Amino acid sequence: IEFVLPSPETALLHVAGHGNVEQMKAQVWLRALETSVAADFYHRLGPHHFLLLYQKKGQWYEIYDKYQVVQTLDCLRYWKATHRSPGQIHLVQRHPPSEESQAFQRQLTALIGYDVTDVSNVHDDELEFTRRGLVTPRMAEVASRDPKLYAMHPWVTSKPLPEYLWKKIANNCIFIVIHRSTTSQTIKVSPDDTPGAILQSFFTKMEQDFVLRVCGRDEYLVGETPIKNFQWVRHCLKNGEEIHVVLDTPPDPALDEVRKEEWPLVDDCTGVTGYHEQLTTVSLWDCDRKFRVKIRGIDIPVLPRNTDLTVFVEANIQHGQQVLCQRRTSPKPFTEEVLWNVWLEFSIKIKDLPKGALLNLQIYCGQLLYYVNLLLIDHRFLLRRGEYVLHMWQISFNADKLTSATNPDKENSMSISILLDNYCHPIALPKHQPTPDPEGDRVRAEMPNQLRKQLEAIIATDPLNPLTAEDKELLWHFRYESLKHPKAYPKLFSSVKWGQQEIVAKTYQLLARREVWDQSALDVGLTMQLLDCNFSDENVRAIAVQKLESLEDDDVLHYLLQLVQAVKFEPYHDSALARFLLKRGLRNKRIGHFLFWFLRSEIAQSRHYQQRFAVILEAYLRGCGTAMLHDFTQQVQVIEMLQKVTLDIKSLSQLKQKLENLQNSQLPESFRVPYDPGLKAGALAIEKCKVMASKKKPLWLEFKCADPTALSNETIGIIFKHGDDLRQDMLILQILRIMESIWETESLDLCLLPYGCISTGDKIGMIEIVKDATTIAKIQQSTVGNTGAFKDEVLNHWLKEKSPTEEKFQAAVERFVYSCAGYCVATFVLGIGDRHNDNIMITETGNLFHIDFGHILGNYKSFLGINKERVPFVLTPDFLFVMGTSGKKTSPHFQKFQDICVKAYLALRHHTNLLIILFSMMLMTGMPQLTSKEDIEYIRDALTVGKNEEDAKKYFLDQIEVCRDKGWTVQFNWFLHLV
Amino acid sequence: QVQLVESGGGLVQPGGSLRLSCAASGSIFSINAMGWYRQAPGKQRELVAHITSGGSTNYADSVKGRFTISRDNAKNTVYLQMNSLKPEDTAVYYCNEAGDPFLGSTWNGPPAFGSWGQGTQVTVS
Repeated sequence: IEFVLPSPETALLHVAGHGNVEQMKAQVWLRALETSVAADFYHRLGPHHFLLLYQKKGQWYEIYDKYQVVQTLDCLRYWKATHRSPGQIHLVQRHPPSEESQAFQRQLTALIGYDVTDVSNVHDDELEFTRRGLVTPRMAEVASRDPKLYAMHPWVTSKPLPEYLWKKIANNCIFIVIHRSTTSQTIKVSPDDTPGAILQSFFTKMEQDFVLRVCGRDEYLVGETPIKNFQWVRHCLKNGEEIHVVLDTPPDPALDEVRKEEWPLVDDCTGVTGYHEQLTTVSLWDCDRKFRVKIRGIDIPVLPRNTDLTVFVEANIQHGQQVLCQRRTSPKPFTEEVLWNVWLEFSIKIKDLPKGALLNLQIYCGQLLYYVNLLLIDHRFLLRRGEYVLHMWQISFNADKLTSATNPDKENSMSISILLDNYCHPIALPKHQPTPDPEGDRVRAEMPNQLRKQLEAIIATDPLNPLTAEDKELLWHFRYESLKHPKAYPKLFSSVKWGQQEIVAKTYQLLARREVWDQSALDVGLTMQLLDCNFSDENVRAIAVQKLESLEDDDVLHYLLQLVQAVKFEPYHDSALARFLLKRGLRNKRIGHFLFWFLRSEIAQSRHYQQRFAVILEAYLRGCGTAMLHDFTQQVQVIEMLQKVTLDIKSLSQLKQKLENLQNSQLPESFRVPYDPGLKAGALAIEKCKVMASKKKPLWLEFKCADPTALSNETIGIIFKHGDDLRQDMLILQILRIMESIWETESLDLCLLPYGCISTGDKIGMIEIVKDATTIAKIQQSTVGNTGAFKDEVLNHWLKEKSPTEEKFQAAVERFVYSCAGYCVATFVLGIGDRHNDNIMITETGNLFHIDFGHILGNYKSFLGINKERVPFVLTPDFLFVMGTSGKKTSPHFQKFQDICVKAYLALRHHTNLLIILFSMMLMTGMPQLTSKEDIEYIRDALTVGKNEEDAKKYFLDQIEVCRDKGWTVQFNWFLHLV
Repeated sequence: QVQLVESGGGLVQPGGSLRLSCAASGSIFSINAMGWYRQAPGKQRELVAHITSGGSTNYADSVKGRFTISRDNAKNTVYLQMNSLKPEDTAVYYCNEAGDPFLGSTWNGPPAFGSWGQGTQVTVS
């Protein structure tokens, strides 16, 4: 193999096989030193190590591996494919990064809030290798990037227009107002016309390099799509407002420039692992010995006083929340340092260990106190060996219990010392599957009719339905028949015995011939099921991601937070879901913005997955252009300074002085709103800001709009609060939006509107202010409710006062009925229906809201209200009096409310499966505490799984009746508890 | 293998009506949403009518108010009822397993199925 030394010297080496030939660094070093006195001189001045580069596709690649030459099989395969026997490898000096690179890295660190280059809490190079490996998708997305559409990021959907919106088009025409300087002209256009056609019509109705931008917002109506397919156009149609656009010059694509990538490409880590024949290094499948681990001891500087006098260690081998084997140590007195030095031998073979298996070490007292996880197979298909001293996590099913990260608090957490068996040669797990040539003896005989019926019934069941041993055996024995039905994939793969190598090989053969799945229609619930905690195998995840790859940008935006949370379920840092999220955030600007904020919140608040999300955020930030970087920097600056001011105020006219200090110093002239990238906030209306009379003391801030083209002088309401976790609020609001879309596809407009919520840091966040909205508790306290006495006419009189005319009042009543029904159904399904008046808001137009979901979500998870009087949802006598005449018999408005809520309940029951998987993900990810069964099953009990539509309708009517039974009792109890 | 056979098409005058039927050979028909696709001459195939396993119906904008889709899980057959036919409705109509109604990717373009049947020809003239 030809080598180029750094003096363009060409030294001809030879192919030295693949057995421990990574000493080629030393071999070439010695060859250069002997063949050149200059190399001998530079040996005293050169860096510690050098690099290997070659030409894959014109771009420089790097051999980033110091273990074996079998990893370098990719460059050899490329060289043979190109038919170039003498291969060229260049050595490059390990140049330190330049000052500009260091400054860019510091800027990225400031944006992320976590130091990705720190290696003080890692025992391997998985995160660094993930950083090196995320370059190729980033460069692929940057290369295949259309500059104009990326700069302008049109927001379009391909769904048909809703019936209530399709009817709203008066005469199959849409009025658009185009503003040019001070001139305003209204043009009538058909809903099936592209914006280019509208622009051409406007120009003919008197240069051509112009576009339509929404007045007062950073949204462009461009691209080749009908005007009715724009999300802002649909938003304006739904609200009945006029569509105002301005003729603006297109934004410069040069502002989205991305600086050149500084690292060479890293290839893949699958080179080290080959087929079973190639690896029989030592093949993992050759070792038939049982797995064994030594628990050396337990160390803790300060003993907790929670529980003592007895302690032991439990070692579990699990693959996707299924414990393959379980071993325990002899209990010992609970003191500062406990010593065992005992080998725990499991009944599972070493060859049968599946990739993604987790060694779960837990400390029990006498109940579970500390836990820590260790991935048995590392990212490079190698079994873990040697000493490991892991700092454990302290508990205060959960996604936090699956993390392979170590506790960063080295000086205060409990530490466990373990030992794993060592070997002379590294043990490498062979490749997943060479080829499905034998077909694994696919079944030929047709299933008996009764067995076919049993299999169909098993497939038709809900995701939460447990599978018996007979059910699993039937699913596996007829796997090739179950492939024809994509709905059976989660159940088919739940019946796989992952603790046997041969069964895993059969499963890999089975999924190597997936065609019915490939052409199958994209089902969101099924794919999210395949990404849950119950699937730790990489190939099932890849299948789910490749199905997700056919989504559109709006569809991804609907489920972006859920996928970000599901990244936690990935056993390894460099997963297909991470690549998919990075690619879709680099493709679209809105997706990138929301992904940045969602990921930064998790970095700030979740220590278990800080490093992985930090690496993903680094990849995205390097991918995006400099305009996005500047906007992110401005947003982070304003967020940090508002956080500091919130801290100072919470420590205690002072707010006015501090806001004046901010406005004249370091406050950016304009910043993008984190929960609405299309809106830019400018100066701060200090004379309107205040501090609300709440226990958390949030900041009521109002910013002026930074766009001069805005049609209104209305400010931008922003609430900054500290001491509450807004992540649960974001999850609840996202699920509300998903249910709103589900109702939309069934011609149901429940008037349920979620507000803007973004968590910006540790227990801080930003809340959108809904204008002209007040709280039901305040409405009561205006007349009666300060002392606890309650009246029914207060809400009706308040709505009557805010309505100038009778038609406005009737519209307000209709909106109140629809919003109340929608929120009742949504909160009953989600289990957050038992709230107090202080967390329910209402506008002057009648719309109803539920706020502060984090306050009630944790309380309901901890208590479930089984020890109190729980109501399914807030159907308060004031609501009934607003709806009907409160005659306790019926009313046309009450009948309409009952009908629409039953319709919404049946609509949600139509997508029970997706709702169930969303609820499960929400519980296991968004809950700081530990959940289990009987809590996940709440949704399948509330969604009335396995019952008729009439039975479900009767059940929901019974829930309404029991709400009507307890009129003021629950509200009075809440008042007494709070007071 | 899932097999679908479409029937009911033919020549009809403008303003007329037609009723298509299609029988599916998939025995899990009960839990699968189905939809009707049409391929205009020199045009890509597009979903026009969507029905869920429960029975909720969603239609494309062009065919809204004139097309009605129904299913019978007992006979594993899906019916599409056309009213007030217009010349642009002339296309080859197909039925298959549709997708998610609220997903925009389903309404986007060809759903990349590999089990398309023969279809039926509808001509309005």
